[PDB]
Amino acid sequence: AISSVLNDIFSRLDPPEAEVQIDRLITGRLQSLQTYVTQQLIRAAEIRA
Amino acid sequence: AISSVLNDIFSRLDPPEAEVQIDRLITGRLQSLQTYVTQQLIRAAEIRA
Amino acid sequence: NATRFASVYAWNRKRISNCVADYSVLYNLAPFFTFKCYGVSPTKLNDLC
Amino acid sequence: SMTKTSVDCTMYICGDSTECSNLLLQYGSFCTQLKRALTGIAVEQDKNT
Amino acid sequence: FTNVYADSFVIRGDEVRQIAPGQTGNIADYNYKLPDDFTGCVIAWNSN
Repeated sequence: AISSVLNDIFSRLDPPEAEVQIDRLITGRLQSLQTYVTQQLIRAAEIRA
Repeated sequence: AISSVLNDIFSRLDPPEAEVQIDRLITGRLQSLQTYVTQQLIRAAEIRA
Repeated sequence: NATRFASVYAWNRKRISNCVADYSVLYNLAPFFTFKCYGVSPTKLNDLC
Repeated sequence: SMTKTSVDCTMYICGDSTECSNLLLQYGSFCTQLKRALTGIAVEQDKNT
Repeated sequence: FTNVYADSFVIRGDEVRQIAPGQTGNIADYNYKLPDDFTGCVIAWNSN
């Protein structure tokens, strides 16, 4: 995205133009959660072993 | 994307249009890299037991 | 509003700072042939800094 | 034990162009922690033997 | 589709490009707006 702050996206772009840049930023933040929880489940399989 | 070669995107398409097509190829290689690390951590857990 | 301008090889580059302006007479009121914007929302020009 | 592997972030994600490495600063640490996760496999393969 | 609303208005050629989703201006703000989810066509013809 052009900015990492959601107040600096929707206020600095059009509401048709903000729906591209916000949906790229949430999908990048969903993939950061998919790396975190998958790492915790593999370490849960090690710590229960 | 149209072409998988990054040299074919920059030498043909416009620089506003190149940043869409290159970033589709970067995101698809990171999802294949996220596929490879997730499998090799589980195969490390199967070889640990 | 000036009658005489400069050309594309050497233009008149003016610096405007430390004041307040009104973009409602430039944008909202529009006796202009073409107004275009790229990275900034044209509606929010009176808002942003 | 298994076969210890390592993945370079530069050669796999990019096609050895200068425009691809400038776009990885916005993506950041995606390939850094996936490199360190394969480092964490490879230090445990020597401990199994 | 369910129904059509034909909005007939005579507009000058300088202001005719402000009929679109997401427009702001003299004719755009205080008279006729379109939302971002609006779906339809714009048909123009020279009446001069």
